[PDB]
Amino acid sequence: TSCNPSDMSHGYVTVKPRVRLHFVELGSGPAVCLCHGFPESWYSWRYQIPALAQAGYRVLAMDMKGYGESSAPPEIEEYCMEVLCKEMVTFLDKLGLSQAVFIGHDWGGMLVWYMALFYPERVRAVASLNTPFIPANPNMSPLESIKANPVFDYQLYFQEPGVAEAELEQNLSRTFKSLFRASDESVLSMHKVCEAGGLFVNSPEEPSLSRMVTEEEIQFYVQQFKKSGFRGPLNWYRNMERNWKWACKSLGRKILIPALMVTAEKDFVLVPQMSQHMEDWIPHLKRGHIEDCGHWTQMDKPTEVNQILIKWLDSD
Amino acid sequence: TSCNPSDMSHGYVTVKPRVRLHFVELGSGPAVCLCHGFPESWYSWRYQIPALAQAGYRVLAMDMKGYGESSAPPEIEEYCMEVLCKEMVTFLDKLGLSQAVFIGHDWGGMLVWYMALFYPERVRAVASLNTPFIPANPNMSPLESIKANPVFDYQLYFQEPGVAEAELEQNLSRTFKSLFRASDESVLSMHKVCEAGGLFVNSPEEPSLSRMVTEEEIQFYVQQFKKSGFRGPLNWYRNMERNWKWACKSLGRKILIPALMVTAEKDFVLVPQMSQHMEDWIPHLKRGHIEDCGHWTQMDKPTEVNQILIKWLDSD
Ligand SMILES: CCCCC/C=C/C=C1/C(=O)C=C[C@@H]1C/C=C/CCCC(=O)O
Ligand SMILES: CCCCC/C=C/C=C1/C(=O)C=C[C@@H]1C/C=C/CCCC(=O)O
Repeated sequence: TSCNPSDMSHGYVTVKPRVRLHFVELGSGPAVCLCHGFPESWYSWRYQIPALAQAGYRVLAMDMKGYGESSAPPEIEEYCMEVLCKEMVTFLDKLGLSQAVFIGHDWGGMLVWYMALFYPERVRAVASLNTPFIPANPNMSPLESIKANPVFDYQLYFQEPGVAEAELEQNLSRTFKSLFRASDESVLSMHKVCEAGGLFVNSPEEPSLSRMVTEEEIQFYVQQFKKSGFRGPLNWYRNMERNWKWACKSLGRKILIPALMVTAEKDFVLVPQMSQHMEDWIPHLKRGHIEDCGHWTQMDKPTEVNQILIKWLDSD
Repeated sequence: TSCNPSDMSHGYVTVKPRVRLHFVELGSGPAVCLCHGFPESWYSWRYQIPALAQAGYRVLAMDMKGYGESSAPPEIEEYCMEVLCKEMVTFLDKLGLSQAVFIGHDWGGMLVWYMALFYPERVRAVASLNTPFIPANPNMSPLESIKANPVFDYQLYFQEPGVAEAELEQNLSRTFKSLFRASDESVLSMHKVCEAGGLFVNSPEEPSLSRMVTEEEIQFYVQQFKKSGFRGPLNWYRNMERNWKWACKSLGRKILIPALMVTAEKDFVLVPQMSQHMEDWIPHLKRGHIEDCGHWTQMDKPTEVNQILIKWLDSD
């Protein structure tokens, strides 16, 4: 069902002087590049990697920039979509891949949509878990839309360098145990986070283990976030204006490659209806939907995700 | 094109607890595994890697065990063909590859033949540069046949641990410059070695650069061999009796998969006539022959090698 880390092939590509990307590689056939969200790991794909490899695909599961064994420079702007996307292009180039299928989740989903938008020639097909494609509005700056949405208040808590880092870094076991839970097991404070104290303030000093994860799984994440901590990961969130500026340069060009949007019923931040008018911009869009599935889609509902991904990969 | 190392994707697979194999990877398509000889590197395939990738192949060029970034344990028996082949099967297993084409040269070529003989289900097709397949004789150990050939005297000089190590390691740049030359430029001393005072008696202290290589190329080999020296590499030559016993367990089976033997006119050790009658063991054997080509085949005639390999890959 899953991956044992020391049993994988581990690859490293230098995409620029400062920066190498690590990834794990399994399988033969068309290249499928898996891109995780915040605050995750290649390992978040642990149930998909063997499944897609067995279905006849060559899987490359990334540590995204800021995570795991990939470099984690401290500057905020090293994590804007524009920089991350160019770097993913160089990654392909150095591997001698002219294209790959890109599949992302959360921030990885965002990334893959912008890859499809700006580098369609390098993207065979694109799929997102939970993250919709929303075209930028040149009259709506990002900070206004985020204030309108109360469940997005945690993104404001993430802006100030050092603040979310100190809470997240305080106790890594507690961090991951409090984050990685089914929606019904969650006690995260998302709505008035700065004023509440932080994300974890109404959550135990020793949380129980979610039914989704084992202690061993939790400890792999703990160990992975020792090397660089949370700064780079959090920087993904600190480029809103820059990313908005870059997206407005699309100037309504349309994604024409095959595309798959998978929504999760119980993701309370990336809610299904935020995807609702994607076919106005991607008319051939295909969809999948997973009941009883929270934010941590690949872990919560691995069987359903695998089924949806393999069916789509095999047809489009 | 050749290859620039820091522009490559580097892969690492742990084949057993304290043994990991390094490789470089380029291209999409059917997996082709390149296996170098003594005393070389993945970098000996520098001209084939991009040619083969451009031709539609996914190239994995290994550091073989003992070399470069791969593990180099000191024990002689870690480098017998039986141990080396089972590790390559495990390599494929961990990469999720049910098969690959195996292309070897010199000791790598010996390895690919044992892979094709003993693990044909994992070898889609096999190609060797210079190294013939020789059926083992269950009576005469090759001991006497090795003694019979004067140009294999260097192999006897390689037997005693530490002796050839000291000569080869004394001045790495002189080693590689003395080794890596077209056959017409060689001044290697191969017949009387144990007695006559080492491989390099006739070599200038500062040899000129063969027309086949640049200084920067030579220096890459120097840097590689600083990590683990010559003991692992030399251990490849120190398992003749074990290899002969393993090969006798083949009980005269044939190699039934697609196979290519490439001879080199001016290799004076792996002479072309040594491949005569290979088709009696290998029904689907194709052939290639390179004129004016010495032992360092990939480097001496890279254009002819590329053409020969690609044509055979595309047909068989
Ligand atoms: C900083 C961590 C980013 C992870 C984003 C959390 C996402 C999603 C969740 C759910 O979809 C369900 C629980 C978490 C947080 C949302 C909580 C809403 C209040 C809990 C409830 O009453 O259901
Ligand atoms: C032991 C280190 C590996 C060296 C294997 C050398 C292989 C092959 C050669 C040739 O095919 C041609 C030159 C080298 C060594 C053979 C030399 C014979 C004497 C040179 C001469 O003709 O005067």
